[PDB]
Amino acid sequence: KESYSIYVYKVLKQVHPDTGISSKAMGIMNSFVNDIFERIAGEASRLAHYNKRSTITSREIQTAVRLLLPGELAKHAVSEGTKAVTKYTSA
Amino acid sequence: KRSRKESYSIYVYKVLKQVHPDTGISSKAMGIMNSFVNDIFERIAGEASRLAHYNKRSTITSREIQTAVRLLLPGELAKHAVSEGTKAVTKYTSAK
Amino acid sequence: RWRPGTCAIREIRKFQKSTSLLIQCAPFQRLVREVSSAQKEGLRFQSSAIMALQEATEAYIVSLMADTNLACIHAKRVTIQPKDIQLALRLRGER
Amino acid sequence: RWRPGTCAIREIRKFQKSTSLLIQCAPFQRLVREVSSAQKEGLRFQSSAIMALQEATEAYIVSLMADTNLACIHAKRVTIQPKDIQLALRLRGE
Amino acid sequence: RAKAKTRSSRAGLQFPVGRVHRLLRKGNYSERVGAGAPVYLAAVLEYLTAEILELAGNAARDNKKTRIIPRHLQLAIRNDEELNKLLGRVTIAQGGVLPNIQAVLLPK
Amino acid sequence: KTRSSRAGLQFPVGRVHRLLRKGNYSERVGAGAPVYLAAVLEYLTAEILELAGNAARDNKKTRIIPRHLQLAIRNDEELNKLLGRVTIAQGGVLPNIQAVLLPK
Amino acid sequence: RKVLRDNIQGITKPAIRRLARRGGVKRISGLIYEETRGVLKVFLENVIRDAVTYTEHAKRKTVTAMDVVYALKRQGRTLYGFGG
Amino acid sequence: NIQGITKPAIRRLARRGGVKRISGLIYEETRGVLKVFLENVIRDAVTYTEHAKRKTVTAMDVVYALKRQGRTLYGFGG
DNA sequence: ATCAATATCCACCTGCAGATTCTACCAAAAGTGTATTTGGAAACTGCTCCATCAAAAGGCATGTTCAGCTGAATTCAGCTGAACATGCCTTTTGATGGAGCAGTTTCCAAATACACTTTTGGTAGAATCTGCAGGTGGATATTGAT
DNA sequence: ATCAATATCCACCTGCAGATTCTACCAAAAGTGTATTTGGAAACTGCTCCATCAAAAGGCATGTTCAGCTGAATTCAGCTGAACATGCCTTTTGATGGAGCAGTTTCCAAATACACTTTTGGTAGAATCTGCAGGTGGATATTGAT
Repeated sequence: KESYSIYVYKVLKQVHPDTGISSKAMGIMNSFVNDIFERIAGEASRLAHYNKRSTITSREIQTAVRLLLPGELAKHAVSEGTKAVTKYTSA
Repeated sequence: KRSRKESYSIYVYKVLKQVHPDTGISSKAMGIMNSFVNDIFERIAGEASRLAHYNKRSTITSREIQTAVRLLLPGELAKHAVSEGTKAVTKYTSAK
Repeated sequence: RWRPGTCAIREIRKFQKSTSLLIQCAPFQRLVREVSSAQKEGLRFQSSAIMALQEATEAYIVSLMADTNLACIHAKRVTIQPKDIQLALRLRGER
Repeated sequence: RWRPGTCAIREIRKFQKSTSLLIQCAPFQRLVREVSSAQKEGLRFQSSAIMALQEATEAYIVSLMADTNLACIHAKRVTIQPKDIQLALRLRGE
Repeated sequence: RAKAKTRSSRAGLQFPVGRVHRLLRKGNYSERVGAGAPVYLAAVLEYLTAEILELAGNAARDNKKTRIIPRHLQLAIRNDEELNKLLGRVTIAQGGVLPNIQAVLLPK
Repeated sequence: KTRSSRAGLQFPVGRVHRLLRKGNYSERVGAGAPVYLAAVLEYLTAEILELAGNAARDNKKTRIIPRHLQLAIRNDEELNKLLGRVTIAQGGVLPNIQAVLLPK
Repeated sequence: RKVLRDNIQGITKPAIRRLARRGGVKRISGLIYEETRGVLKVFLENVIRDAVTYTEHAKRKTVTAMDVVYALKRQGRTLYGFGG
Repeated sequence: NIQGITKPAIRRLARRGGVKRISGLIYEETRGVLKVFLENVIRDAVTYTEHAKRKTVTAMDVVYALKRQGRTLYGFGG
């Protein structure tokens, strides 16, 4: 059975190299990641159906992020997403 | 350059003549009906998809529709709904 | 001369019986285009689409008025006050 | 001797600072199994599953208490009354 | 061959089981879709539409009109407990509201 | 060499790709969509972890517990707007006593 | 298009009075109208934000009614009567 | 057995909510509302389990039952 | 209780904007016949769950006092509703320009399906840290008397 | 406002038992590389639908008055709820036995997905009807003043 524990631990070592995290908080983190993934994927599927489109490109993810994140957060989120997409495509 | 699009208008009219043979219905109320049917269909199908995914199963049998109806409809609405659904399913399986 | 509150009570009956739009369509359409052009220049609207906005806003505000009036009845008054609206918005899980 | 409300206010700080379960676990499991057997007999429970119910019930009721207290502050009082609980549930869309 | 009777007739419904089947397949709910699911779902949809349409018809005739308009639908939904619990998060255009004045605001 | 490193992320783009395909969201799934989504998820997780870590510094502790997460979420505007319909086990609540109930 | 100015003046005081009378209110304080227009404008800004995002994703300059229905549904406010 | 939820426990829950003064008539409405919430949640959760053809109620069933009511809960698997 | 004065239902009539029915096509179900999955049945296998039992303890239930709080009763200044005169702007309706959709076709950049070959994160142990529960000592806050 | 005196937190230190962190391996995803389809982007274009634009009116908003009635402010008596002390028992914590399920694997009969070919019910106009909206007139019900 899969889980996001290791990647959350990697990000934690990125932003706080010395600090640890409890197991209960790890379960909180996994639950959060899955819930957010569910929100984004759901809005993306609905956006796909709304335009008689059968594929999901990163444009739909961008629009779903713009719809689900309120204001000050969506800008940073879109910036990091487009950054990752460009850095992945260019090389 | 004139197009076409499907809709539930005719079936809603059939049910209307079923329960009240004299009464008519306006076009706006018909649009209300279409939106309502589509909303309920979306709710039921969505809960059915979640029920399917929750058990590592990739198919949707009428069992999932029944349990979703039991989850989303409050009381006697769910009871009668399950009754009519089971009636229709048992009538369809016999292929008579 | 009508006593105060009587002409008001019988107003509630007419407006709770009717369904037509209680806001003039031209000023509501002016404001919608104001905000839409505030978010993006040169945007158009379907004639039906603006009707959708008016129904939703009217329904939202009507429900908010009913809940505010409930807050007033609970506070043992009849005159609604902004002290009551911010209570309703706080308990609706939206503010 | 402490004034009335003083021992209560400084209690509010205790419970708003702590996070442990505020309900005794034994009576809460007795009720859960009562209702569960009321809807279906012979059902078992994961130890983790019942802990989920206690957290959810505690959070729901705590939020309801805060909103009721807001209704009292608005009604210009401090003592919560059943007149206030039914107002909160009515404005909660419930 | 076997002369074709539609699935709606085999199930005894008014809603097309085939179209519901197509929406179930192409709707991105599950990869495969059973055979009794569209029958069951079309039956449920027919039942609920029959419910609200009967209520709206009676509410319309109580107003002495022979044609269902949105107001009749609003009255039919809001005067029932279960349907209102189902559609509490829904508003109906051209619908109006339920006539209800609190007893505190009435004359004495 | 992996897609996660090629994109500069910490979250596995392959896992997001598999979950997106097998999740019954759409018949076809683009190539940049899983990268984009994994990037957004990484950003938000980094946000909440930085906030919780800073709150743990304000509490002078070196291990993140649920209380730190609850305090970090409820003290922020955007995150609180995002998760208003969420409860956190072992979390507690924000210490707030109304001004009307205080002495003096 | 136009540098519009002061369209909130179009929401008249008696119009808000009528909306309140439909809501079942008997007596109204003068301070209500301000908060009313404020809440109305905030809600409108949210809904139009989401609708314009739907349109800009749809590669169009026109805001159809379905876009409004989606924008409302995102806020947990299903609306019937304009889906067709 | 719902009467087993003692008065001082309800007092503690209210004090966490920020309430200063509590009426005696509160406890009845309190236990009633709690009983309604518990009945709903257990109804949906037991339906989720009974659909999976099992006799044990896991925590994920509870999490789903709560999520259906618009009440996401983190800490037990989703 | 009466009585004048408005406001309100109820029915009726007619023209018409819209709902209904009738007809002619056509996209899509229905039917036939393969090819592919999959839920499910059988047999184990551990594994959490349930059921007792003891004991330490601290939370619960009871009862008593007392203070502050809430509901009742009163007053009144001011505010808001009803009215009326004034005038301003929102509604209907028609017509055009054209802009912006929809609809139609055509052709790749991208996605899918497989066949192998690596990489890895998941599971089960071995071996460290660190907030929890206390403890003092100091710093505040409360409560009561001058 | 001060001031002595508890009580109550707050700050810092401290040991340790329980989670925490670190290691050693592998089924199953993840990655690479072909053999193919395919959705969707690009380009026109047919054509609704939107946006202005005009203008009188008559319906409604605005501004001002006046009075009645409501919200705000005050007093206060009685009672309800908090605080506190008490003692008893219900809760937790630890430990066992074993039993009833979940969960894992394996192997098919049955159900469903595809690949094509006909048969229609459904849909979009054309051609018909037809309840409903306005507009009067009568008969009540409601409201306010004596």
